[PDB]
Amino acid sequence: RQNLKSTDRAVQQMLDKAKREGIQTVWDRYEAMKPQCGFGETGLCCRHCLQGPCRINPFGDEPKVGICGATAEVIVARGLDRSIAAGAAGHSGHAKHLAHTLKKAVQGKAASYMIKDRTKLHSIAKRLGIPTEGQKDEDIALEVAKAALADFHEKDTPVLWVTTVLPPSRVKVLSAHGLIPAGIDHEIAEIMHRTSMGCDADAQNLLLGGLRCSLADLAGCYMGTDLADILFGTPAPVVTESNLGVLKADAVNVAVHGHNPVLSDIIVSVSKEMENEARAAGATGINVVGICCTGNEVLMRHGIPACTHSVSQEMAMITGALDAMILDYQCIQPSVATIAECTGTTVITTMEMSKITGATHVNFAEEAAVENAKQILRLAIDTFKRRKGKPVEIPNIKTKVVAGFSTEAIINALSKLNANDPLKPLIDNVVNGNIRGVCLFAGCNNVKVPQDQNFTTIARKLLKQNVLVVATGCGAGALMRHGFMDPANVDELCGDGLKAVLTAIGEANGLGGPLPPVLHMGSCVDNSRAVALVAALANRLGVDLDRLPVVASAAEAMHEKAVAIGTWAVTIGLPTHIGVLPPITGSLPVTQILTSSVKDITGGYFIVELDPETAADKLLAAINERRAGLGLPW
Amino acid sequence: RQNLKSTDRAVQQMLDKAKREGIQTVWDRYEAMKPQCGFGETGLCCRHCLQGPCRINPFGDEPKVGICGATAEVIVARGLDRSIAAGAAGHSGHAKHLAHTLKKAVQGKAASYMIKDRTKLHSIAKRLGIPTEGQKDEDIALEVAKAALADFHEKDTPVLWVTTVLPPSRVKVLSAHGLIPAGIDHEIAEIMHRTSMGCDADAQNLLLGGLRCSLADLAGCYMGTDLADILFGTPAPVVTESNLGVLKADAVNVAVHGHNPVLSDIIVSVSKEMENEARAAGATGINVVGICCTGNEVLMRHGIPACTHSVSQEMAMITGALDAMILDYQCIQPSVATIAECTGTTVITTMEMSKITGATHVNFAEEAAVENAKQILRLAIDTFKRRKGKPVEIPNIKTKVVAGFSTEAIINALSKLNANDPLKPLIDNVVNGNIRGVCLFAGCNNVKVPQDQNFTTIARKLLKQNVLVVATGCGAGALMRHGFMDPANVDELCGDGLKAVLTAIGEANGLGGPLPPVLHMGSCVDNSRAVALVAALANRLGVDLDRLPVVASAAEAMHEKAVAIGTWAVTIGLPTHIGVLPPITGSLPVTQILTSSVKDITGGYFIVELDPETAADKLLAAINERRAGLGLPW
Ligand code: SF4
Ligand code: SF4
Ligand code: FES
Ligand code: FES
Ligand SMILES: [Fe+3]
Ligand SMILES: [Fe+3]
Repeated sequence: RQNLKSTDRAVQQMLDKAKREGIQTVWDRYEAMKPQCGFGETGLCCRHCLQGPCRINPFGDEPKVGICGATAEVIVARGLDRSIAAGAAGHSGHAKHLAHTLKKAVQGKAASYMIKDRTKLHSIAKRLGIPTEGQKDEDIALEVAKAALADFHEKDTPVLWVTTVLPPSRVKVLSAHGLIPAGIDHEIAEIMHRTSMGCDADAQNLLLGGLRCSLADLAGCYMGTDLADILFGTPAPVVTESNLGVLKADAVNVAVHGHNPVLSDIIVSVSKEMENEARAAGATGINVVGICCTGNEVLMRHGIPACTHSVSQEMAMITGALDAMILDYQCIQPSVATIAECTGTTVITTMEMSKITGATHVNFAEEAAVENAKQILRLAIDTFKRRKGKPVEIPNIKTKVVAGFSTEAIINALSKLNANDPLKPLIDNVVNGNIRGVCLFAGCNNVKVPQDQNFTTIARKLLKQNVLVVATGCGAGALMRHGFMDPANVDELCGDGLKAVLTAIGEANGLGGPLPPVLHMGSCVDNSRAVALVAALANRLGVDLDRLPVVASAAEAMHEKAVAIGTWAVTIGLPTHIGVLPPITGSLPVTQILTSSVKDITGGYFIVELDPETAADKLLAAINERRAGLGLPW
Repeated sequence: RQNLKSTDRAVQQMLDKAKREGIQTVWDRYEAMKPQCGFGETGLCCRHCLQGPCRINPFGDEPKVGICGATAEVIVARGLDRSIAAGAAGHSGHAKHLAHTLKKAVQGKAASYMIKDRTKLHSIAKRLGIPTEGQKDEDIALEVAKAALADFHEKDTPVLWVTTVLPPSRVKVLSAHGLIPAGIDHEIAEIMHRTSMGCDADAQNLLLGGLRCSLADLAGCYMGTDLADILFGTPAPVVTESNLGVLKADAVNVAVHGHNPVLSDIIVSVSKEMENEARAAGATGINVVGICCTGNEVLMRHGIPACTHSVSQEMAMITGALDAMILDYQCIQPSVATIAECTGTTVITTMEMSKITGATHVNFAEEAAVENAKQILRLAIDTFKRRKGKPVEIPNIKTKVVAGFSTEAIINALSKLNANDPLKPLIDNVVNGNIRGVCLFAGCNNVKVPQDQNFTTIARKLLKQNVLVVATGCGAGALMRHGFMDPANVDELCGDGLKAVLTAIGEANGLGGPLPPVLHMGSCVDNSRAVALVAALANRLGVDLDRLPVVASAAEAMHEKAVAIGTWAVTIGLPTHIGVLPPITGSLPVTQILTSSVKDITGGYFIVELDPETAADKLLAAINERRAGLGLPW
């Protein structure tokens, strides 16, 4: 019963093929892991020193406390903090790499890169306080890249990619609680110090540190989006397709997979130059397709079709038609390197700090980006040739996807209804009930949850209740692969009020039809775009974020990055659902802080709920409580 | 049988008292934890994402691989890397705090702090390339503090507290392998990124990253020593005492405990100002005593007696005479906060990122250091008053300790035998066999090992074989508490050749007697002093460190900091014993890299050996192999 594993029919088809071919998948490796350790599941395990491992029984008799005296409270809080720091390290490492890419570009060191979005560059410079009048664009961009790098360490200002992106009233609440990061890598290191043995051992103190480090993660996300938009262009609405049926047996199929699109944006453009070289090898052309967030990035900017997402990533290879899988970093199952030998896929790593035994490595360098891309595409072409005459099994399953809803694009779309107060039509429709509130779906799939089931179950209920739904990362992937980004499905999925608004906006944008049921706001760092939108609404209304009818749902969360995002969503003031258990239930006091008393600090709070129908009800109640707090009917 | 728990008779006496009083200790919490998890012991557990916890059976059947595909190799290497990063975060967080203290001092912002060692300041400035001629000391010190802070992030130079402290030939070997850190907090964050799910998945690549992050840890250690010496003075030989008998029933007993002595150095001086206030409360005075490395710091600089060390720290409180325990951060068992209620000790935290539930917090600030110290000592005095009339049980057990052997002091002592080539007498005696080689004992005690048993067993065998033994941290604590820093024990402990050299040096220093059997080089960051000595010998000889007959032994290792130190000892070229199992044995390939093939990268290697007699033999063989490589008899 492949339906217990994934709700995606293309994935189910490939699961049957993998089974008959004897290829182990993530779902088989999960089954082999059961029953999983209950100490780890509940957070009641510590390996922070060589006196361990230590554990605490959730209930019963000894052990009741760690060897050094660490309580369940401390152990749970320390483990959570390290997960936040690791997520911050990934989003901010991505951003740091792009800051170096921009600096190289404008110093003349890598002419394949350039300022593509001059408007974004100037706006970011203005937001940071960097002078633009009289200045060359290359100098403004050097100052922006220098400011980005400076936010990684202590200096005479706090992290500007926090303080300049949230409203002053929110910054004031956070500063009063000591939560504004001093430097991104500074906070990561401070977490690792304070959570090491014999240091911080007070749950409230530890968790305040975690909230602060989650804002370091937010800064990394926002910095990453900003810099990628400068370098590669700010997304605007685009139409494409998703799911495995976007692979083409007669083409060279090249997946771009990971998070940082610094090379894969170049691969997109070079692949078109090599169409005749591909034709000489017997292919129709080079068919670049996306996996995970590198896929989101090229989908949002170029309409490159999305093949698949996190938990089901191996299934692209099982088709037999995936000639190359070009990897950067984050969320890549290392199984891909062994599956590649079974499927004939060439798996290629490109980042120095993310290699996989058995995968060919290309030493990507911005200065050589075009030549690296051609070397990689030539390996893919050679791989296509080797599968001449071999049948493939591409499920003939795909959806239509309208995407590219950056915050700038959303504002522009709304401006067609109110040119000089673009947010007002959205607010008007929240007030009159046509839009009940806003829900951001974010984060990953998780093998513990039948793939996409929580995202689609929750989304369906919210849409019928007139919630405006936006999505990023694998949440966007889940929704796109089930038709939620096809405007043809508005009548079926949306309540009458939401349908009326999506139709009014779409008709004013010349579409003869509505916006899609769900707005794709991009990759995981692009959760920062949702922050920009919500902060803009807060500023337009003169209220803080914790008064707005806006929630988030990491409905199938997996990565440390998703824990970090959920933690800053709480910290900026949002009710934040998580649909998998984080390792917290072994401490009632920590659980109570994260789900209840943090409301008194930041206004936000976690909603931990594994049943998706129940989670939908709790998210609706959170939205409605915010409506009532504003004096609105609900 | 308290002898199974600690070889320290004072500790055994307090273990009997704790047992009859019903006070749980670290040894009782260890017993309650048995049997410990074998997945964690071997390294074959991963909790890096919410699909976990994952584990791998060391032997047998499934599970054989993590859910995402991570092999045993990857899981073990990732866990080790995070431990190195956490150790780097602690030593370097200490150093960063002292850099801010120095900056405050010379900016006029905290007049309790000052440049005490102007010679050290000028030498550090010269080593870094900072101009001194014509410059005010306060300006030279601002530039030194700015350079210290700059080494935490990327810039146009690598980490100077690596590249300027090792010989050029060693820097060249490390650079050729990509091992020179770009920035301290940069590397910490990169480790956390690369070890997060779906990133680096090649054991060799992961472990190269770990070696590089271990050099970030070395930079933090060296920076910490440098800055503490500027601010507080470079140690010189001093005579004091150790063990619980240094507590005095008729005095206010105040322990300073942690690692960063920024406040506790001030407490030492203020305590003497308050002698009449203590007398008015019925005490003879204020008796400051050391625990762990804050204790090492004040012992090395001021001869403050050391009460106890890591694993036995609770036993100071069990005496009933410990009126206050003043905490900074690292290596503090959080049990102290609950034991304090049973024993009448006031436990006081002082650092913002290291609090303990149930302990009073004082918001220490450099600008208020004297007033904070008086507030703290007044709480201690009030606590002493509350124990008027209550019997105490201080074991009447102490040793004589000669300490204060900074590298500068060792060079000065040797200079009495050769004024203008001070290292030559040491080298001469290595060549003629009076000194077989050098062994650094470093790192902690660990509840799994009867306290001090490995340190003293190994040291005894090495000393009889004419090894010059130096020690830091809890290694120094172990050795001092068993008489190894009392020159009266040279005849008993030392081989004839070593005795002859220790006597010759001592007699030339006017002592009428030898140097002590073991030279105390200070706190854990002061392992950097041993690097300075070994690098100076390498430079004098014109060879790299991996040719020298010098080894290290973390004989009872515990903290992530000790894993980091052991890892940079290997990276700089030393055979490095560890006497507890780190979580590596679940991967033979990783074990083989760390104990064998790393020799081909850096020249150093781990020696994992839990039996101390066997470890002594293996350390001797390592020393002797180095002698033979130099053409020397052995
Ligand atoms: S830090 Fe404490 S709880 Fe954690 S492993 Fe070490 S002794 Fe156990
Ligand atoms: S990172 Fe891989 S091995 Fe680790 S918990 Fe997640 S699925 Fe398991
Ligand atoms: S005891 Fe299983 S996660 Fe540690
Ligand atoms: S299974 Fe015990 S340490 Fe994770
Ligand atoms: Fe993503
Ligand atoms: Fe120490």
